[PDB]
Amino acid sequence: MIPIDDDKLIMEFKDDATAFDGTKKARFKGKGWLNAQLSVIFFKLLEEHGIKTHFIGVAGGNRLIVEKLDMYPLEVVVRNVVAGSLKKRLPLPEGYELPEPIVELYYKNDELHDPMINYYHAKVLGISLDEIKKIEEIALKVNEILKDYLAKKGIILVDFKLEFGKDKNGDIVLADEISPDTCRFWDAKTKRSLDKDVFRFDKGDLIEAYKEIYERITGEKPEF
Amino acid sequence: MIPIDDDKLIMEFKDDATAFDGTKKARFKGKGWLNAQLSVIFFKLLEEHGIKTHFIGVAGGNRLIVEKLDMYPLEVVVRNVVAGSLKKRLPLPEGYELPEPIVELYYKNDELHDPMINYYHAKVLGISLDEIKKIEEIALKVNEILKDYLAKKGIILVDFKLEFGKDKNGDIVLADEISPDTCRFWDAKTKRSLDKDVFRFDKGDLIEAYKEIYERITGEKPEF
Ligand SMILES: Cc1cn([C@H]2C[C@H](O)[C@@H](COP(=O)(O)OP(=O)(O)O)O2)c(=O)[nH]c1=O
Ligand SMILES: Cc1cn([C@H]2C[C@H](O)[C@@H](COP(=O)(O)OP(=O)(O)O)O2)c(=O)[nH]c1=O
Repeated sequence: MIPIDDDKLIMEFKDDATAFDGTKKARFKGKGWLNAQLSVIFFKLLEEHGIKTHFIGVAGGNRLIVEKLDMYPLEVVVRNVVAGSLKKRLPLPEGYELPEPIVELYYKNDELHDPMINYYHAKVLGISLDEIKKIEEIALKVNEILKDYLAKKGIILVDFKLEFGKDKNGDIVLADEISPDTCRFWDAKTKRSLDKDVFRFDKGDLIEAYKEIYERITGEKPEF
Repeated sequence: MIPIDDDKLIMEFKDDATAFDGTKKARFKGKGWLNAQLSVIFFKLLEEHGIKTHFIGVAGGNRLIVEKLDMYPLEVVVRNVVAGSLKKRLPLPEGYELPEPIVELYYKNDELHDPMINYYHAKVLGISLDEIKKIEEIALKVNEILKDYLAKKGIILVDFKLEFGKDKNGDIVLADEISPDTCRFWDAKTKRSLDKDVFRFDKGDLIEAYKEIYERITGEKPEF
């Protein structure tokens, strides 16, 4: 994030990785580039499907030109398969296939460590019920488009996180990024993680896993 | 809770008090009796206002006859003033007056320590959106009736917890108890706790505080 004018800014993807409220850190040469390219591909797929996103263009390498937005202080999580923190909320095992998608709202607040909230907390934070409902509707639509597109490539979309903001017309626009950092991707054949869980739980090689996704999505080996 | 037949059971209120997931325990001679009497008064007030509750009758002392129900595995929390765990979810101080009531759903599960959930988790637990909406509507109605009744007696209803079950007609019925154990009651004049927070945070004498509520509500000193 680095400003350009009133209408747009630069989003730069870095090689840095963090986990567990920032207590785990490492750097992976090439991750910024992979995450940038993959966000681009995802943003363009969603745009074709009529999802408003902040993507404007590529600013070479690890940099995207994105629309400026009044950002909602939310992380919006959609879950298809039980994994991560959902295991501490429902007595269901890792890999449990949900009967329908779960949407969870988290309040972006470092002091409180991003606690889960509901519609009522959101309202006190200044987000109307109508806004929340539009946000969840978009998230669920994004889920269908991504889940289908990836299943046709042997990838299970386990869960993912989105962020949103409001544009000058008061429309709700998909923001941040969509990448193996912010999604769980499982190989359909083997159930193995091809995402940030590789780094989180030391499941092998992060760069190999992200390359895997990139190759399996684009049909080409990453040039860098 | 001790069975009678298919239609009804006994709910006995004991002198035992627990806090902090059961790590804090103590006994207060007379608390069972106070909590029983106060639940009776609250249940009867709500019934007059058209709230369906499980209250059937008094079985002498600390015992109520209550209707048997298919219990939802929920604790339903309504909040008017910021206190307790809400302070860890919203960066708002103790005593902050909410612009409108907050309803929170907790999944009753000791293994998971009663985590907060939303409508989607509820659905996976087998509770339909329609049920959840009816449950919250009742809770918000209970809030208005109790808040008004108590304000007319110099008591601020800060927050409280309800439980619910389904009767043989599939109607949603208010269950468990309503007492200084399951509500925050503040003196309007002084802001002091007249509830289980006295025991939770060692704010003085629990029995005196509960007697206070009882005297201030009934207009009479507790006979036991
Ligand atoms: C809460 C949160 C989730 N996510 C993504 C990662 C996962 O794909 C999905 C669900 O995460 P979750 O299981 O809730 O948390 P954790 O990553 O700590 O196990 O949402 C983020 O990228 N950032 C966040 O701050
Ligand atoms: C979660 C929970 C709340 N409550 C009641 C007590 C309070 O009046 C209100 C809000 O409680 P809360 O502040 O969420 O938890 P704590 O009591 O740990 O501070 O709901 C219960 O009686 N039992 C429960 O298990």
